[PDB]
Amino acid sequence: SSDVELDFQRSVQAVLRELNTPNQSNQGMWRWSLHKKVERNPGKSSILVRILLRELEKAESEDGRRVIIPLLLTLMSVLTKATGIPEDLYHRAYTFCTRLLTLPAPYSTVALDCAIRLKTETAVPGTLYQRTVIAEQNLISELYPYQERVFLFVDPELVSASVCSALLLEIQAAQEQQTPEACMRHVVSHALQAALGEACHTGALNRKLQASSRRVLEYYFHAVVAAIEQVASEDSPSRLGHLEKMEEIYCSLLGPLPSIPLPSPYITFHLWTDQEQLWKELVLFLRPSRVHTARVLVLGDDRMLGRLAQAYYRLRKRETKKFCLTPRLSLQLYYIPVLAPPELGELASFLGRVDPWYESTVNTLCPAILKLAEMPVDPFILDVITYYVRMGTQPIYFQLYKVKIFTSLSHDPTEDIFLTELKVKIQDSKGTGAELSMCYQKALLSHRPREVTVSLRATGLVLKAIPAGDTECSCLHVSVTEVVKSSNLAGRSFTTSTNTFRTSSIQVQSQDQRLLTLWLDKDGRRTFRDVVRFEVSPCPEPCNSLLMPINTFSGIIQ
Amino acid sequence: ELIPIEFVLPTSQRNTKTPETALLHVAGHGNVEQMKAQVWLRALETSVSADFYHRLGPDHFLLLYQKKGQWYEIYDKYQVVQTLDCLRYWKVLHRSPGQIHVVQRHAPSEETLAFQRQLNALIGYDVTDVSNVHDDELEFTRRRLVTPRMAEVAGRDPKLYAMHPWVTSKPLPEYLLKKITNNCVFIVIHRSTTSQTIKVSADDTPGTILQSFFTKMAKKKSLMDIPESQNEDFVLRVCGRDEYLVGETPIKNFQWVRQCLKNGEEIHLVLDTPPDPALDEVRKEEWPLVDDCTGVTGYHEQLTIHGKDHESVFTVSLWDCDRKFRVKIRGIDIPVLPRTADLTVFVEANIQYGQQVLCQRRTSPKPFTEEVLWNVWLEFSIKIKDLPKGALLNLQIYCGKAPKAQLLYYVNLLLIDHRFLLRHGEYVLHMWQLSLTSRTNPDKENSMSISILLDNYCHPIALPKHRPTPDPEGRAEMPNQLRKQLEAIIATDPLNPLTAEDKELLWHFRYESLKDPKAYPKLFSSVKWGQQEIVAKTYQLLAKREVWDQSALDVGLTMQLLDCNFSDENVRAIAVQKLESLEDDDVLHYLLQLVQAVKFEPYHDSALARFLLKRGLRNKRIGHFLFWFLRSEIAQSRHYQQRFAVILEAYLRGCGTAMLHDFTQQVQVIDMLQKVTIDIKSLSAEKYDVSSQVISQLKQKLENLQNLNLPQSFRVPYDPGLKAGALVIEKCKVMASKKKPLWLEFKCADPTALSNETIGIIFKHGDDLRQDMLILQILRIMESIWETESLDLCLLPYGCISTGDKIGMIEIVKDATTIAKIQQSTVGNTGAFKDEVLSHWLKEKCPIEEKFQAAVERFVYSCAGYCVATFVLGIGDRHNDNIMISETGNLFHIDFGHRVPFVLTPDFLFVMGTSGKKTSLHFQKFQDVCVKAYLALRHHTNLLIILFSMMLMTGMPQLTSKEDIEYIRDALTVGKSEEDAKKYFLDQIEVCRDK
Repeated sequence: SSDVELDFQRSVQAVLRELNTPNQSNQGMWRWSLHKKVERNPGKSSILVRILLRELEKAESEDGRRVIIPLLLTLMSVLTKATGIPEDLYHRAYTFCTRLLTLPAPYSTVALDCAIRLKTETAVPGTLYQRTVIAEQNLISELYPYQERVFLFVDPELVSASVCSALLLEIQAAQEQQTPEACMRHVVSHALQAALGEACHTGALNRKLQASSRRVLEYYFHAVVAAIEQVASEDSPSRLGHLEKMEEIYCSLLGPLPSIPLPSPYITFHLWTDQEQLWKELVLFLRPSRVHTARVLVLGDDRMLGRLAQAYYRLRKRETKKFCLTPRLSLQLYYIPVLAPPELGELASFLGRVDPWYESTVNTLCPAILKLAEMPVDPFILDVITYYVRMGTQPIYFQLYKVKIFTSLSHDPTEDIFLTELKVKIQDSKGTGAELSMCYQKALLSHRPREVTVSLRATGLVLKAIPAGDTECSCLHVSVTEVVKSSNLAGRSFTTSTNTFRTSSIQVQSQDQRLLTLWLDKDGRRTFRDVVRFEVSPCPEPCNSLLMPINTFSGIIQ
Repeated sequence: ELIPIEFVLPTSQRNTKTPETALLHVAGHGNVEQMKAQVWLRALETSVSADFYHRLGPDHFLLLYQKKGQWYEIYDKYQVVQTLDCLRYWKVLHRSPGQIHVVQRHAPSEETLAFQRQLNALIGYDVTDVSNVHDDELEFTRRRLVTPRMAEVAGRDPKLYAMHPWVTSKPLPEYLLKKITNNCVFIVIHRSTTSQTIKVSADDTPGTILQSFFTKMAKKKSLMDIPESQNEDFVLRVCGRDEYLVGETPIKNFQWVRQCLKNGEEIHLVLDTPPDPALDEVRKEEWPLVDDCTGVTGYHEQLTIHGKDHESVFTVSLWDCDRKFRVKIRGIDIPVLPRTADLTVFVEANIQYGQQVLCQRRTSPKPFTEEVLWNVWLEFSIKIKDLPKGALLNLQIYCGKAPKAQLLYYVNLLLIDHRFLLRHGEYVLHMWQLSLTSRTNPDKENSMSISILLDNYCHPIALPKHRPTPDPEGRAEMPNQLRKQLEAIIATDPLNPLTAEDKELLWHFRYESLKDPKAYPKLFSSVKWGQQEIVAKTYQLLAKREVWDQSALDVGLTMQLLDCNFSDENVRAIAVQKLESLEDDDVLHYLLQLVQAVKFEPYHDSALARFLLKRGLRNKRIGHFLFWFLRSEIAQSRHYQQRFAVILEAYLRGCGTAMLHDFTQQVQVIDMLQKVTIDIKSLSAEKYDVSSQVISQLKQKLENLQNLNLPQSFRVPYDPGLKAGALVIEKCKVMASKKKPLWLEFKCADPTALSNETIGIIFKHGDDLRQDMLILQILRIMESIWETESLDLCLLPYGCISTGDKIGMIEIVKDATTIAKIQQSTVGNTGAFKDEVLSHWLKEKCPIEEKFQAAVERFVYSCAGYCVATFVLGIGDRHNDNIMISETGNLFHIDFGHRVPFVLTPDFLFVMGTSGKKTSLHFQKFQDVCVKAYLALRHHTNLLIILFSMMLMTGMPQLTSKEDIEYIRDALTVGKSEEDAKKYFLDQIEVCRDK
């Protein structure tokens, strides 16, 4: 027992070292290896729990804030699947979570979510596993009607066909083994085991369930769900009453340690070719707390994110007209960067800076993903996606920006939205630069109104919505490449200088008949030519500015 | 604990016109906002009028309950349900369920808006302007002050309030008693054109006097125009003054009677009808009452998360937050940069309690640009659970040369708001420029600002109320050496700083310190308020303050507990509780410092503010002076105008129509005279030239004002007993001074005035009269001190009042001439060297030898008094124009804008009958009186020091730091023997005589 303890301790210390020294090819593999190790030896889960709790307590005493949330989420992931965890360990974890409520956001928020789940699990062991499986596998249950689905969106022009095929194969291989009957068997086995501990003869149970017809299996599945949900909904749930109900069911099943896998969530893979595809898929998902949860995961770079922003804006605009999704659908957004082997991963970089756990777990997936595409097996990518969508519940909100584009001063503008960047270049006349008139409100820390009107000769301009560094209230960072005339004795020389400022809204107009070209979100397909004027402002909520949420593990660690 | 409450809904059942009711089981640990939301959801579910609740939101409705027949609003939306006063009241009545009425909020009537506009004009500030507040503390205070105001108004007798007498309980000094023969005084009672002298006992009450008068005049009623149907329907009023003699107080205790006895004047009274009490009736309050438990978060046991279900957590106790406080400095920006192009800027953040800095953090320096971004967390070495009530985040912006940092900007943020909730979230604070208030710069367009972020929580964090738990530890016998050291520490004056060893000793033997009230300020100065446990122990001590409560009122000590060094609410509360026993006359004596001490309150609503409101609503004289003090501070201090303005609004809402009308007329007169003074200043190009054209223009403007705009009469701001009428335009003039003040003379508007004498007013514009006000108040206090020693030093503290920013009025002392003018009028400029001139002038004014000798004696006494006063107070610029003498011989000093300790010139010595170095009997008497007065003040050194310390924060140019106050300590020779002090002052007298 001591060698297994030391082995698990070494694994946990490896994860901690990865978190404390942000020094690339093995980042994120340590957490995955730890999870695989506990999956191979489930009877040792309690061991890991103790270690985690100790490390967590240590982190609290030494003000090691960078490791608290990763260790807490690892503990919760283990507890969701573990059986035979003694009650004292549940109480210790719950007490730790309650103590963390004194920490500032995001620690208190994550700790509160964990404390809720831990209290329910302590009183009614097996609740977390049952609810996860029922919701993610869309098992029919009147007492727990919640359903969840992961929608995987990939731009075929941004991600290679080999990546798509490999991911599709991993997802299909996982889903072929996750039949409704197998999941019902897993729920029954896990609930009976989590409640009865050593009194549950796991071998006889597995044989009886495998030998039972579908009707019998469904009956026992519904009985177990009923007992768990009835006890969990009581004002004062008692572990003893839950044990009594589970003993009654077990004795009815068998007459008076095989690892139970936690299935991967149900994932639908979609090549994003239509701007309306997301809406259609969500409407289909809702066709017979909000009962349905859609976790939309996008794989790509900043261009994919601009597309996601367009789809989100359209969804909100439609919801204001037909109010059909929001009463029943909880929408959560997730992003995995797939960057070609530095300008297209801006948002990814930003996320990595504000959530180190996201950086070490999600941002490091791009090489592995790419490697998987070159190969002609443990589903590493699927496991990381599963962990991300299950544990990454803290949203970071991003301001969307609306742009009105005028090709002529007499015509109505074309409107679009962007999330990351608006780039503008001077069109070459079929002589260096164009005179631009700019009117903007300077974004000051006091929020003092300061309107600036300037006319200068420039070659281009870039509006960035995502801050580039830690030294940078949602405002645009504008960089203008101005042409400065220097008259030296030897003649008129032209030099270029970059001027930067911050603004919430800006209006720009060309003066010398030279036209502008605009690029939205670095996407060559979102290019507007022959532009005379444009205006940028925060995108209003379709009737408050419209913010798009992207879930991470920790939100913004301050 | 689910509490059953029945809610009476605003809708009625379709068939019975009976209001709908909904029974709910509310979590006692929830807040009022959640309770209201639950009521709204239940009403949506059960009302037959659901459309009503769909159309209107809950915020359009008030929550009311009935207590002792009155309606109270559950006003604070964040108040914890179980702390509601209604629940305690119902538990005492064994009433379950209780009833709460949901009543629709109505818009204010046009009459209410007009009255508010009138109030705003009187205040000189719009208290309804929410444009410049980060919270609702102002409105919250407006609502909380309703209940004490209405309690005072409801307990007020309007007839007695209309006629409130000016009296003192202090015994008559021996020298006045010698003027009363056989304990009898003569009073001349006037009515219409007739008068009758009667002889009464000095112990007779006005009622007994009236009864004796009517008995004596029974056969002569028709002669004094007294209807036979009327009987002793009348009151006694002072002739020519709005001052009434009523109640069961002996006639000798009325201040007017004491003044007449002091001067040797006849006591003239008028037999008047009592004023109409209906004029002092207060308009009906439209606002529901608000109970004293509003804003109470409750005890720790009700707020603690320990042992509770998450479903039962709606607020978290501050004492459960075991972490270091932190604030994120996002950055600063400024519209106009300082002209110096190579400056670095950094932010210094301090947690401050009172005057003590508990912890400090700073940002790294960055180039000073129009906007500087740090976006960094500063974590302090103080835990949240240890944050005291009233803690301020003091942010300062410092500038230095790019490689002594100069402090440039500052702003304060109260960390625990008026609802006892820890502040959280984002703040943009507009900062004050440096050429204890939590107010921000109102100039949001041009003043420097800082953006900060405080941590956000899932549930609000509340400071719990302390419970008085019995101390199980509450004795090591204090060693006699440490006893002597503690006594020596207690004996030091208020300016003496406490060492760390002194503080540790005081706190160690706190239970011995509690036995002497004089130890209280020092003991409380040793409290480490940044430690929650020590604060709890301190409140346990305050619960055992029996010696303090039973002791005699030491006004100096009690006022010291209101100084800026003491920010704790409970300490200040026990001080105010002690002050509630202070007499009205003494309250008038200390009202200025009491008004100033409000600046040291953490919040707008406080025990001291309520005390001031009560005393003003009980006594018209106190209320009049309170009005003017508050209004001047509103006009002058942008840092505190809001606090004074809300207090003034409450007072004015309690005044009645008579007082409001008087104040309106006064403000109108002041505005008109200000306009005239501005015009007159614009007509005169040079600083001292008062040409005939300027005088003619002044007279013309005053004539136009009198004929068109001035009220027929108004009460005088510096003396509410005086009522000014028509201007005596021919006597009005511009005075030849840099500030060109107006000399104005009004007729007495009271037809019972016995003399055709004018009320003289010097109207000053562009001059700050608060310094003169303080000095004259201190002179009245010194006179009271000397009167305790039976010393009449015949001072003449004239009326002086500030009416706004650098604008006010001064009383003209009649029959008084400046020494410079006498010296000039007798022999030209060389008169300053003519010792005989002043005595010759006094003998000319007093041709009767007995009157001349009396004037010489009064000169001796007043000279002694002003010598001692100007010595102790260090009054400078004593040229012969700033010293006046009355025709009756009173020497007095004027203009208090600031080679010998005091003025004792050879001509003064000549009036005392000295010739050279030969001592006269009058000079010996002068020396003895000087010594006695000086020692009498020396015995009250602590009171004097405290009074000036409380005025340090007015921004007066000559009272800026404690070093200024050390002058009083040195002048009074603190720490020397009484013999050494007497000898020292006699030496000062001889130094003045020789020089």
